[PDB]
Amino acid sequence: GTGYDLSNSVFSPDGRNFQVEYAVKAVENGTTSIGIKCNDGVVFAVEKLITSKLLVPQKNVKIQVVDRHIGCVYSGLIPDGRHLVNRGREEAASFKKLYKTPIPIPAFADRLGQYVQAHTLYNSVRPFGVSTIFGGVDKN
Amino acid sequence: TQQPIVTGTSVISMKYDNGVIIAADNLGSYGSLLRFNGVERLIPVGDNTVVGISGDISDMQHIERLLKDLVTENAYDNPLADAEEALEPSYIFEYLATVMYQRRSKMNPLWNAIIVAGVQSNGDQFLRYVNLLGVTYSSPTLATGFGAHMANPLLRKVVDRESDIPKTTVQVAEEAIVNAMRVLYYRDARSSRNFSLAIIDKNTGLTFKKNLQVENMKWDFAKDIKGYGTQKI
Repeated sequence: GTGYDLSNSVFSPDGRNFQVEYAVKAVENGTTSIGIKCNDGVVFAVEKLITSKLLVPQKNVKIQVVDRHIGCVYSGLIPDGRHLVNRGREEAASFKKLYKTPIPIPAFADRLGQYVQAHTLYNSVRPFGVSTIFGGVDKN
Repeated sequence: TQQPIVTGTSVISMKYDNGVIIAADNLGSYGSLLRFNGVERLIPVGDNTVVGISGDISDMQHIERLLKDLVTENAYDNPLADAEEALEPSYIFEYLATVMYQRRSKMNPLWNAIIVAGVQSNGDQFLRYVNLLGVTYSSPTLATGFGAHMANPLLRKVVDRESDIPKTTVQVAEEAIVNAMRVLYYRDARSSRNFSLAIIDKNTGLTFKKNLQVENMKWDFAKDIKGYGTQKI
């Protein structure tokens, strides 16, 4: 029948997760953001929709820093993006505490990847309404 | 409840007209054995604060990790992390003072005596002490452990009270600190000749000096001393 899109962790007859696909629609509606990898670094850029003249310029910062070498930018639900960065900061601090060295970027990428994937496994949690562009410079 | 294993001796400090001076030797004592000689016990936090830690070295390295995490945490979602909302010496101290008291109340203390030296954003001199018990106090001159008995009497000759601070220059203050380090090398059995010195000024900023040595020592009079009472040769 139907109703496969009402609950999170439910597979549809064609092996799709509709609640995740609906979370993508929230991202597509959001503000555009980009990332460019250069010869020795990365550059992040984001649009900032000025709703009215009442918004104080250069104050509502969207780009966030994880540790001291990673920068994160996201599109869609801003509160969801902040929650993901909050988790990432804890995850980076957990890595540095045990291994001394600052967290590698591919290492940090999996840590957020596993955390977001976890929110697709249960019907008690909602998928993240954000697509996050992030990166930095490490050992290699 | 624990016991100190690898230890660092005195941390000496005083405040002058424009800022503060703090010093500590590079020794890591293993009981009576002077085991480690390349141990920095003065930790710079930002460009306006230097933390001088004495006592347990493993606990010192833990506090060292906490301060580096504090800088990282302060920079999060903060566009003025290098300006107005930068870490003040008073913020750094109060955090450590809270930790030291919470640890002693749980009967698992950080076996350290800490002096936080720095200059506030308004130009005020900051110099405060905190130990393993969480006991906190401020004075024109501050010294931990062995220096509290020997260096303090020497540094208080320069600055006895609050009114003596604006009268004291960097040259006179540093000379008193360097002299005290020599006296500590004379009489403290757990002291090293090699030491570090840090000057935080409201004008010239932070000046970290490494690999300093105790010079101009008096040992010549030893040749005239023979026996312990009646021996002549």
